[PDB]
Amino acid sequence: DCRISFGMNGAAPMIRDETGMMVPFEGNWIFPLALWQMNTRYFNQQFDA
Amino acid sequence: LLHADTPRLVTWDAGLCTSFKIVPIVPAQVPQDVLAYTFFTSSYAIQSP
Repeated sequence: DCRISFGMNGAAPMIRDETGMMVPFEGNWIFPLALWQMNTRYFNQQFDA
Repeated sequence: LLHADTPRLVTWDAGLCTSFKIVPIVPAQVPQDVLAYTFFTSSYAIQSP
């Protein structure tokens, strides 16, 4: 699971680590390609900028 | 008495068995202001049960 939550009113947008803590869009991440193929049509708009 | 109407016993269902269903009543505010258009999965046209 990876849950995109938008940052309301100027806050940072938000994805969730598998551990439980929500994490912002930075750093070094580890996808599987199956996870990309889950929602690639959503993820391109959410991640490409 | 001489000949009886035989009844239809062995009957089949190839479709799914259920008896209930989930109908929507009032639609969601798919365009609005405080949330972007791309949060909603209907914008990316993914169907859902």
